[PDB]
Amino acid sequence: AASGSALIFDEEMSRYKLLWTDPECEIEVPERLTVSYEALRTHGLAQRCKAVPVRQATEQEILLAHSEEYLEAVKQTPGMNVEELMAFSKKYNAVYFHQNIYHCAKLAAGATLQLVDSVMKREVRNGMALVRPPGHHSQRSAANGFCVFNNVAFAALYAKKNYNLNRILIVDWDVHHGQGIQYCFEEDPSVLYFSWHRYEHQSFWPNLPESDYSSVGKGKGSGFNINLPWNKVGMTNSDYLAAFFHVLLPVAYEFDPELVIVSAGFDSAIGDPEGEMCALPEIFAHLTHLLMPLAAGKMCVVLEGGYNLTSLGQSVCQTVHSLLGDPTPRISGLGTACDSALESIQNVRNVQSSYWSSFKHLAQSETNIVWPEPLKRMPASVRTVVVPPPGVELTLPKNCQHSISESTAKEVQRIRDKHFDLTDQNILRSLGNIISVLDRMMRSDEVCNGCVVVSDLSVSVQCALQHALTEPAERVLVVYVGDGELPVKTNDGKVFLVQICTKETEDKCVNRLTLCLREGESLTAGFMQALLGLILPVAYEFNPALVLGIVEETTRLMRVWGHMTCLIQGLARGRMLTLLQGYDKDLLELTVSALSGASISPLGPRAPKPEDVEMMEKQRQRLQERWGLLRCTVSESW
Ligand SMILES: O=C(/C=C/C1CCN(CCc2c[nH]c3ccccc23)CC1)NO
Ligand SMILES: [K+]
Ligand SMILES: [K+]
Ligand SMILES: [Zn+2]
Repeated sequence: AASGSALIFDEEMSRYKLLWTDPECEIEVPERLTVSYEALRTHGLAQRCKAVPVRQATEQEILLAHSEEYLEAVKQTPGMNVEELMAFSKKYNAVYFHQNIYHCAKLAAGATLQLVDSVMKREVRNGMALVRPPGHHSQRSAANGFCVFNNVAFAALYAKKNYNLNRILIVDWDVHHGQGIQYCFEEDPSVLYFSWHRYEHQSFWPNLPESDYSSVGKGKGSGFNINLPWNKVGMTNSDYLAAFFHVLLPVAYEFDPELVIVSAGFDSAIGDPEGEMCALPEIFAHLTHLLMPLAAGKMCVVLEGGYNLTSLGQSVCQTVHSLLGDPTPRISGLGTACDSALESIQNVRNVQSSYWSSFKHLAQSETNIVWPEPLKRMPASVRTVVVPPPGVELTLPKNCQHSISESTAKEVQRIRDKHFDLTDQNILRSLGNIISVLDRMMRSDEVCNGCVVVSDLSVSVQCALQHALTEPAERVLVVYVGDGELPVKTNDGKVFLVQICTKETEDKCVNRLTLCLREGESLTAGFMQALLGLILPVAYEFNPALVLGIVEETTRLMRVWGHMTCLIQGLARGRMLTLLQGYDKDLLELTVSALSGASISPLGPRAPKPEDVEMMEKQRQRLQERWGLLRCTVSESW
């Protein structure tokens, strides 16, 4: 299986610049590229990536997405002086040409195909291309908004032609609408395009009616274009995350893309003078993370906009950090999306309900500037510690390890005399393992998470949980698959309990979330809809310091467990301790692999049972006043 992350860059693409005064264009500078690469070298991240040489896109390749007439006209700009280059630029909207921009445009294009080839040939798992000029505004016969050729559109057309790909997801988190991408794929159901963007009721550039949420595609491609307009500036992490949990991820995991291309503009980051949003660079570590379980991790990130040289550097690093699998930063202060965002989110969901099954219940009323420096993100010495049953030896990935000092062994006796009596001398070894693994996770940056196999649940959960609280871990999120009650108090706001059961259980308070999904064929799609639209939004607002996973000895969800384990590592900087009751070679192989940061096997695209969606929306109704990040409609005033 593939390993590593590509980084495609070349100082040559910084060798074109604006040559006359023009305040429309004054912001697109060469320094964007060199600041971004220098931030990656300063943080050690460039050195950790496979450097892949840039190349030129050939003439045949440029014609995948552009007309001969336009290619011929651009081919002439290297022969042009400054008067002639100004005359040529004035024919297009918000774009300047330079003697060397045709050259760099072919480099920005070829660099993107270089990235597509490395990911699709399994030479890396994923990667990023720092390129200039950007692409996503470019159109079949026109330059637009600093873009000459449509790099991201090339990538999808090229991956279609040369790899026989059926499904390609393009995620455009630039703050501008990528209308060139939309035009190119509006009739193509094989490319799903998602774009959020500053719209301000069409008063923001490019001022297009088609940038609105009602453009869903055309013809055989309706439902594979999703526009999410931001109609106010100042959008926050909670707005961006709400867009992902309630619009983008439900749609993306059902589409099941074979490859993910990101138009990564960081003008949607705090401090940018074009986007004027308020999302912290760290959010891009999570935007990247939430997409990495798609398509076996095959993700190509292509740089677009980004104009505040400082936020630019930090958001680039948070993205590459997540591409290399480093632990994600904790996001604090999350809650409800703002009213304008909830209106936009609500309006997209309703128009898209004709096309996607996560939104289909909406259609019938039967069931309807300075900010703090981000912290350091070091990968653990050993990422994952595993404790299988005694004497069982397994094939472990290179970043895992097996696990009792005397310090820890006195503690187990201390606990035993007080609260248990019990003498089963190996469930006493399990609690030695639980404690020594927990001590390694929290006291150290050298171990990240861990999995322990246990036999007695309630004693194991008690010590795991109590040893985590009195450590201290501010909050613990507990995720439990099974039935019966455990020794967990949801009393204070220090524990939140997700439970996945089979018998229906009336919930009382807003610090427990109980999902009784009907067993059968639709169990897999229902679990994913709950994971994306209930569990992740609450977990993210709760902001736990530790995640405790617990599986009862019972099979039915061996298909979904790796996705959850991967996604849930967006909480608590990845510190998650999983207790498996009983030995299952394959469930344990699967848990360790997701915890180790390996690739997740895709699910493929069978729609969930309506009884299950009724159950999940009753849970949203019951929790969204305490947990605002669950909201995907505007609330009604008194
Ligand atoms: O991020 C990007 C970059 C997109 C660009 C889009 C176009 N505006 C130009 C703004 C503008 C239009 N008329 C003006 C008059 C005076 C001053 C300024 C302007 C700049 C950025 N693409 O992804
Ligand atoms: K966008
Ligand atoms: K499309
Ligand atoms: Zn932009």
